[PDB]
Amino acid sequence: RNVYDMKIECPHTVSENSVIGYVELPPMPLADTAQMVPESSCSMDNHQSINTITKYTQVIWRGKADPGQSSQNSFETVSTEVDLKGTCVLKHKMVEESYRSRKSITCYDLSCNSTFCKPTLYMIVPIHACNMMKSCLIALGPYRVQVVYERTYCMTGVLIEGKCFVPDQSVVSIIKHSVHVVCFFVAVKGNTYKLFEQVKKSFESTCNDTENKVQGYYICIVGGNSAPIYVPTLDDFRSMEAFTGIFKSPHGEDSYSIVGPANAKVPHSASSDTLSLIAYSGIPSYSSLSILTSSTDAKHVFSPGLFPKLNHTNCDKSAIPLTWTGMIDLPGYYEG
Amino acid sequence: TGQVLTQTPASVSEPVEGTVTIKCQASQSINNWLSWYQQRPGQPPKLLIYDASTVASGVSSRFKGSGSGTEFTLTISDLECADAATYACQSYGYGISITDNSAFGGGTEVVVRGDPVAPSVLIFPPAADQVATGTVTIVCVANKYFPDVTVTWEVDGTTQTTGIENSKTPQNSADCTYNLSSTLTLTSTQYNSHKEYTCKVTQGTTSVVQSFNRGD
Amino acid sequence: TGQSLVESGGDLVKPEGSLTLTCTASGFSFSSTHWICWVRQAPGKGLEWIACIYVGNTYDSYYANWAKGRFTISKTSSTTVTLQMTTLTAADTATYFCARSGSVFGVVSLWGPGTLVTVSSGQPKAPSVFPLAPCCGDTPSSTVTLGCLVKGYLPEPVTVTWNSGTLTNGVRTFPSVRQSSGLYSLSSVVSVTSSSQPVTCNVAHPATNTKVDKTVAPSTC
Ligand SMILES: *[C@@H]1O[C@H](CO)[C@@H](O[C@@H]2O[C@H](CO)[C@@H](O[C@@H]3O[C@H](CO[C@H]4O[C@H](CO[C@H]5O[C@H](CO)[C@@H](O)[C@H](O)[C@@H]5O)[C@@H](O)[C@H](O[C@H]5O[C@H](CO)[C@@H](O)[C@H](O)[C@@H]5O)[C@@H]4O)[C@@H](O)[C@H](O[C@H]4O[C@H](CO)[C@@H](O)[C@H](O)[C@@H]4O)[C@@H]3O)[C@H](O)[C@H]2NC(C)=O)[C@H](O)[C@H]1NC(C)=O
Ligand SMILES: *[C@@H]1O[C@H](CO)[C@@H](O)[C@H](O)[C@H]1NC(C)=O
Repeated sequence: RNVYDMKIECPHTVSENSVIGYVELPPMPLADTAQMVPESSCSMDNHQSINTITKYTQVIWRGKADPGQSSQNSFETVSTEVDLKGTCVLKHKMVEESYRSRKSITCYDLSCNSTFCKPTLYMIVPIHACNMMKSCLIALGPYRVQVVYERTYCMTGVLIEGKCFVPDQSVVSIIKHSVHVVCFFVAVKGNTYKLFEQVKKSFESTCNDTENKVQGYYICIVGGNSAPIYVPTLDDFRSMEAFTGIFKSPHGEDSYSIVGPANAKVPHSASSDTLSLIAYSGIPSYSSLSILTSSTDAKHVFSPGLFPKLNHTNCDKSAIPLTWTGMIDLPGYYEG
Repeated sequence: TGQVLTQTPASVSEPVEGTVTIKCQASQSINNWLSWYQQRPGQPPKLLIYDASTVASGVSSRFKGSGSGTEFTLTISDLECADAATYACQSYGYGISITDNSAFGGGTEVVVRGDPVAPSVLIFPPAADQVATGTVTIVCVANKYFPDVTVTWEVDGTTQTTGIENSKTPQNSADCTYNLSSTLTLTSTQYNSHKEYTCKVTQGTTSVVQSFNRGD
Repeated sequence: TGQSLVESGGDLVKPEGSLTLTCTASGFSFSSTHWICWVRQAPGKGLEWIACIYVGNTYDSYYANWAKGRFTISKTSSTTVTLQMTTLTAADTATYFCARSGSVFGVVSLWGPGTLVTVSSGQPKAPSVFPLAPCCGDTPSSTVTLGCLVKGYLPEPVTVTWNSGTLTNGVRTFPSVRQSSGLYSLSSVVSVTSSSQPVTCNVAHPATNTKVDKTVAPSTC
C-alpha cells in the first residue's frame, strides 16, 4: 500500500517534445532488486529495450577475510558480472522513436549501500498523453507509483514559483523581451561523439590520449517539458551549461559515514585495477551506477556502498554518471 | 532459490605423508566464492582457504584449494598427524546473491593412518561407593592403539549384549593413536551374582584380554 | 596477540522455553567494517546459519529462513552481541558459535569455542564422582594408573582437572557418553609412579556449582 506519487506537468498549448517525471522510493533490500522490471498498465506500451538485459559490473566492499589483517579493519573489493534489467540505459535515438511510436520509456535508477537500495523511477512520455491524461498504474517490486497528470496554467511555459517561463534566447525572445533538468548517458561509437575531447577543452584537466576513452553523449530534458537536448553541442550554450553542471557537480545537487578508499577492476577480468571508488557506510546516498571512462565500449558499473571517482583531474581510474539531475541557469523571461 | 551444498566423501582414511582429496559441489553456480574450515573437537574452527584459492595467513602451504563454478576440491599434501580433524566448505555470496547461495558443507572426517600400536588394556573394578547406590558400572580402557578395535564383555564366559558404552579419544596430534574407554553398566543385584568379569580388546588378529574376579 | 570471541549462556532449558545467549570480544576493537553472526551445529548434523547483524553505527540484521521470527539478534555495546531464542524445541539442542565476518554471510575471519544449549525436560543433575583404582590382588608395579569416574549428570559440559592443573603429563580425559536415561558419564585417568604423592582429581560442574575433589593414591584398591 502507501502508494507514491509521480508528478507530471502538462502545458495548455503544445509546440518534437517529451515530458519527464521522477520519484525517489524508500529503501528496499538489495537482493530483491534482481530481475526487477517496471510493469506498466498505461495505454502507451513501454519500450521493449528497457526491459532487456544490460550486463553490469558489480563492485562491492567487505571486511578483509584474512585473520590478523582483519583485526586492522581493512576491507577489500570484489568485482563480478551481473545482469540488470529496467535500468535507465537508453540507446541512440530511442527517445525520438518512442515519441513517434506512442511508446513510453519507464526505467529506474538505483541508489544503494552495501545492503539496501533506494530506487528512483523515471518515466518519459510524449506530450500526446497530456490531452487524454489517462491515469496509469506502474508496479516496481514492492512499491506502487501513481501516474498523476497536472494541468499547469501556462500555455507553453514551465511554472517556476507561480510564474510561467519559456526559454528561447532566440530572436523571438528578443522581440518578446534555475530550471530542473534530468540527463541520461547514451553510449554510441562514432567520430562525432568525442566526449572527453570537449571535456579537456572545457575544464583544465590533464587528460591525454582521449581516443581510447568512452564515446557517447548525454540527452537531457529541461523543465519537465522540452525537446530533446544533446550534450555537449557547441552551438547550444544551454546544453553547454548542462555539460558544465554535469562536470562541475557530477554527483548531482542535494547520515553516511565514509569508510576507507578502494580500487577495483571494472571488467572483472582486467590485469590491474582500473577504477577508483570511495566505500561508505550509512543510509544509501548518491548514484550507484556509472560508466568507466577509460574504455571506448561502455563498461557499466554498479557499486553498492561505494562512491565512484567523478573528480576527473587525472583521467586514470575515472568514471562518469549514468544519470544526472540538477538545476542550471538559462536566459529567458516570464510571461506577462 | 534453495541452494544446497554437497561435500564428499563423508569419511576418508589416508596414511601419513599421503594426500587427501575433499570434493565440495554446489547446487547453484558460485563464481569462485568458497571457504574451507578446519574444526578440531572442542576448538574454534580455523579458516584455511578463502576465495576457494587463497591461503590464510599463518596456514602452511601444504593446504591447496582449487576449483571454480559449481565444483571445488581441497588437497592436503604431506599429511601430518595434526591434520586429522573435521573439514567443511562454506558457500558465501556477495551483493545481490546474499543469502541466495549461503550454505554449509555436510562435513568430512579425516583419519590419518599411522604405524600400528598394540593397545595396553587396563580394567578397573567398581569402587566401594558405587555398589551402595544400586547401579554399578565397570570401566575398561585401551591406551595408545591404532587402528580401531572391538571391545567384548564376558561374564562367567557368557558375552554381554546390553549396557555397554564406548567413548573414543580423537587421534593424538603426535603419533596418530587412539584411546578408548568401555563402560559396562549393570545393577548391584546382577553384579553380586557373577564372579568372572572379562574385558577383551581385539585389534584385527591381535586380542588383549584383561579380566578380574570379584572379591579378590 | 590473541583475538577471539567468547560465547556465554547456554544452560539447560525446558521445551517451549526461552534462552538468551551472549557473545563477547576479547582484545579486539569492534570497528565499523565487521559483521557478527551465530552458527549452530547439532550432534550429527552440519553447520547451520542463524542470524547476523551489521554491528555498526547503523542498524542492519539478517535472519535465517527457519529461524526468522523465532530468534532475535541485536548488538549491545562496542564489544558484545546477544541472541534471543524463543520457544525452543528438542531440535534446537546444538552448539552455538560466535562468528565475525566482513560481509553478511561471507568468510568467517574468526570463530569462538562455542557454547552448548541443551533442550530437555529433565532436571539438572550432580556428577557423583566415583574413584577408579585397580584391584588390590594385582601385584604392585613400578608405575600405576588411577582415575575418577563421573556418572550421570546434566547438562553435558563438565571440567575435570588433576591436582588443580599442576600435573598434566600422563593425563588422559575421555569424552562424555549419553546413557539410556539421557544422562551423561565421563571418565578420566592418570598414570603416575608409585613413589609419587597421592593425586587429586577436581571435577567441576558450573551448572550445579558442584566441585568434587576426590584424591586417590597408588595404594588404592
Ligand atoms: C543500508 O541502508 C539502509 C537504509 O534503509 C539501512 O537500514 C536502515 O538504517 C536506518 C538507520 O539506522 C534504520 O533506522 C533506524 O531504525 C531503528 C529501528 O526502527 C524500528 O524500531 C523503532 C524503535 O522501536 C521502539 O520505539 C517505538 C517508538 O518509541 C515503539 O513503538 C516500538 O514498539 C519500540 O519500543 C521503531 O520506531 C520503528 O518503527 C518505524 O517504522 C514503522 C514501519 O516499519 C512505523 O510504523 C513506525 O511508526 C516507525 O516509523 C522500527 O520498528 C530506529 O530505532 C532508529 O531510530 C533511532 O535513532 C534515532 C536517531 O538518533 C532516534 O531518534 C530514535 O529514538 C532511535 O534511537 C532509526 O530510525 C532503519 O531501521 C534501517 N532499515 C530500514 C528498512 O530502513 C542499512 O542499515 C544500511 N546498511 C549498511 C550501511 O550496511
Ligand atoms: C576535483 O579536483 C580538483 C583538484 O584541483 C578540485 O579543484 C575540484 O574542486 C574537484 N572537483 C571538481 C568537481 O572538479
